Amino acid sequence: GTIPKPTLWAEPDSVITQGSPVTLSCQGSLEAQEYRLYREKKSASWITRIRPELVKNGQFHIPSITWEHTGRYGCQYYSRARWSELSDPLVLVMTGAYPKPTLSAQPSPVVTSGGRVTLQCESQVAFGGFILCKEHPQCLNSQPGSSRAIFSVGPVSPNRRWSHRCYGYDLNSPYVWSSPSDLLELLVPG
Ligand SMILES: [Cl-]
Repeated sequence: GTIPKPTLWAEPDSVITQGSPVTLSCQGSLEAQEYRLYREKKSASWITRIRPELVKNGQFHIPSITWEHTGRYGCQYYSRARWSELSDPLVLVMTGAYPKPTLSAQPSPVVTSGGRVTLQCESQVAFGGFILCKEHPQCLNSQPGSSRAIFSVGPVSPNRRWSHRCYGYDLNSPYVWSSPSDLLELLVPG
């Protein structure tokens, strides 16, 4: 016999500026007796149980997010004399840990019809990698380390907003990102 899989949710979001609060809540059944929350920094590595003293009836409130908190979380609860399966994973990212890079389009944010545009994400300090996000933002990463990364984007549709930001990060902390670049809006004429 099984008990329902729990849900793990983050409030206010899964992506949090350094030093800002976030609450991770494991939702078990209403009869849940005990909870275990876990964090993984990378795949097929250690699994850390969040210390029980940090968690109150399944709620891990983080008043001020730090490097240590980032990573992939999962949880389980105990009911009817068994531990549940693990929740679906939740990824917690901290932004704002480095100065923001600059994101620019070449030759310009106006894309040729049917074509693509060259984007440059540039930083004053070298990063292990860069991230391009299109605004639930969808993000891709590229190697530069070095101080800039080049991204191709397109084709761009005439009827849709096409808004991008970029971040830098280091390879040994892939869930800790810079402050985001300013927004870049691409468009095609018409
Ligand atoms: Cl912790």
